[PDB]
Amino acid sequence: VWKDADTTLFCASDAKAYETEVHNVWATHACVPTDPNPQEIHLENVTENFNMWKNNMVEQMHEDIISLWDQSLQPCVKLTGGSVIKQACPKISFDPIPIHYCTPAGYVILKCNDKNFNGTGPCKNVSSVQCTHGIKPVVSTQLLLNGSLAEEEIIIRSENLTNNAKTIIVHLNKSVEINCTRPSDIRKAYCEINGTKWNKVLKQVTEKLKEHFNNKTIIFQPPSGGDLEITMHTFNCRGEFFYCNTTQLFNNTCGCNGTITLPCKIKQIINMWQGTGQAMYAPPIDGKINCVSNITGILLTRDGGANNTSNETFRPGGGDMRDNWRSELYKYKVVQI
Ligand SMILES: CS(=O)(=O)N1CCC[C@H](C(=O)Nc2ccc(Cl)c(F)c2)C1
Ligand SMILES: *[C@@H]1O[C@H](CO)[C@@H](O)[C@H](O)[C@H]1NC(C)=O
Ligand SMILES: *[C@@H]1O[C@H](CO)[C@@H](O)[C@H](O)[C@H]1NC(C)=O
Ligand SMILES: *[C@@H]1O[C@H](CO)[C@@H](O)[C@H](O)[C@H]1NC(C)=O
Ligand SMILES: *[C@@H]1O[C@H](CO)[C@@H](O)[C@H](O)[C@H]1NC(C)=O
Ligand SMILES: *[C@@H]1O[C@H](CO)[C@@H](O)[C@H](O)[C@H]1NC(C)=O
Ligand SMILES: *[C@@H]1O[C@H](CO)[C@@H](O)[C@H](O)[C@H]1NC(C)=O
Ligand SMILES: *[C@@H]1O[C@H](CO)[C@@H](O)[C@H](O)[C@H]1NC(C)=O
Ligand SMILES: *[C@@H]1O[C@H](CO)[C@@H](O)[C@H](O)[C@H]1NC(C)=O
Ligand SMILES: *[C@@H]1O[C@H](CO)[C@@H](O)[C@H](O)[C@H]1NC(C)=O
Ligand SMILES: *[C@@H]1O[C@H](CO)[C@@H](O)[C@H](O)[C@H]1NC(C)=O
Repeated sequence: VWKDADTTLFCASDAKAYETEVHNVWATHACVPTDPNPQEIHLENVTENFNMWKNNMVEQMHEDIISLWDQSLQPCVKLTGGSVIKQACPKISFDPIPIHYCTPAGYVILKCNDKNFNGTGPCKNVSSVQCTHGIKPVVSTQLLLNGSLAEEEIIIRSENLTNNAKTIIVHLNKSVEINCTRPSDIRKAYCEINGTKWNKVLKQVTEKLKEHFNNKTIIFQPPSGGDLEITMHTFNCRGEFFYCNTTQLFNNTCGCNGTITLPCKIKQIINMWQGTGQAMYAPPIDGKINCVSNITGILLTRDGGANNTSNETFRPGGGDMRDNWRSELYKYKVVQI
């Protein structure tokens, strides 16, 4: 009694209308207040098919996050091509907030509750919703932060495991904490990670990929070329862009179960993930910067040519932030009634 049809969604959130936080301020006038009585109703004995890769819900989320960042973050010198802008860049307050996506009249969001759903194929436990759930728009590379965990075992999401061009999204079932600090060289910082927890999870991820890869041996080597943005766990902490060398995490060696410390730097000059170009920001806040986050997902790529070798090699990746969003909109699909 329905049909697949992509249209314009709208958004909702608990954005505090008094907070100056840029996500709050932008959500105070680009989104409607939250659904007071959310009503998730189940669809008895139904089966509909999902494809988290050919989902237009991301393409819409992408545009919003682009708008949020374009309105909010103030660079001292925005640059493009055949143009150079030189505005101001004061001290802000950054901290993502959950925003809910919603469907207008005549349409509805279908949700996939199969716990072991890989993102693609038929879904047996389908329930409809008027809006999604709170989704923090967190921008990052290699690791996915402050995300939603799985409800069973690790999941391997890829549009096509056969193609090495396609990225691999590893959905963890156990969040691993990351703790990054710049104490009172002002651009030097470090991230602390529990080696024990991590190596175990990584060992779990190893066997999970063996299953999908004919028991071949796997190796986690570091990135193979690219910009500093892509070869470093790039993210944002309280406004300041952090660049973290994850070489310790991606090794096949792991007395290596204490506290893994990763060296980081706060960069003022970055390569925008919108593609636009490069941008420069002010020094950091006069004090002690600190963010504690949950490692939820992992973003990997695989090298080709190994159809006659024994083992398989994966490197942490990213770049396209659509995968960051698609890591949250995988279970949703928009249908018109
Ligand atoms: C055009 S691009 O998509 O190939 N590519 C260009 C180079 C780097 C870009 C990027 O990832 N920037 C980026 C910036 C800030 C943060 Cl906090 C982050 F996590 C990432 C992506
Ligand atoms: C369907 O999903 C719901 C919500 O996640 C959960 O209670 C359970 O996994 C399933 N319930 C039934 C009756 O199949
Ligand atoms: C996901 O499940 C479908 C079956 O519904 C299967 O064809 C596909 O290969 C699976 N993909 C991965 C990455 O496991
Ligand atoms: C981190 O994960 C724990 C459970 O694993 C959860 O209770 C907590 O809210 C998460 N924190 C964030 C910031 O997502
Ligand atoms: C996570 O998944 C692995 C297999 O992928 C499983 O062995 C493990 O028990 C799971 N852990 C949790 C906390 O669900
Ligand atoms: C997966 O990728 C391979 C290699 O690029 C390609 O030849 C094949 O057609 C793809 N398979 C599917 C099912 O899309
Ligand atoms: C994070 O690390 C800082 C310094 O490395 C430490 O003072 C703080 O207690 C840590 N916080 C958590 C939640 O682990
Ligand atoms: C690592 O996690 C274990 C539990 O798996 C916990 O007992 C310990 O405090 C953690 N150690 C570090 C160094 O984070
Ligand atoms: C992988 O090896 C296990 C035994 O270690 C075997 O039971 C299973 O059939 C193999 N699977 C694949 C896909 O090769
Ligand atoms: C990360 O550190 C390792 C040594 O710990 C070094 O070999 C590597 O070049 C560093 N990564 C980058 C992107 O410079
Ligand atoms: C993740 O959430 C925690 C708690 O809400 C926050 O302290 C931290 O800054 C967040 N990390 C990122 C990268 O947004």
